[PDB]
Amino acid sequence: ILHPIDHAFNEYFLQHQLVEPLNNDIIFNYIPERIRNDVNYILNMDRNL
Amino acid sequence: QFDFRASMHMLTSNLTFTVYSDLLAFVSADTVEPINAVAFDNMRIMNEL
Amino acid sequence: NLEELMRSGDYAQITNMLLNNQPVALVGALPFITDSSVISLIAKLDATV
Repeated sequence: ILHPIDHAFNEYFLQHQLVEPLNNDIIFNYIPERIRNDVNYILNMDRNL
Repeated sequence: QFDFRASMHMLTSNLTFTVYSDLLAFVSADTVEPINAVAFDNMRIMNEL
Repeated sequence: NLEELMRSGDYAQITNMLLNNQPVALVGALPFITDSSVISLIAKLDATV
């Protein structure tokens, strides 16, 4: 039960929010490019998301 | 004045989630022995040994 | 080659062949044990290690 002004600020907060899903692919595309393609460094994923 | 039909709404969101900062904690990191380290040309640096 | 595997340490091609149970011949000097009983053979024990 909200005023029409008070609903306008609350529908904007529900529809537009900064939060987006994560997986193992986004973390792998987050480290820089030389370390992605280096032989001196060894990297893998050891946790389910 | 207070109109009930014009001031009641039905709001929609998610049930649960978790937000993770510090994405690089899901990354296991190891390193080759430093005597066996090579540069870009796949040839060993410190050929002095 | 186990020695080249110990040097770099990628463990990507050997995790693939051991999860998808493809036939492999690992090459390198290795210490073993000697087991002399039949019930330890009837129980398929050598595939455990």
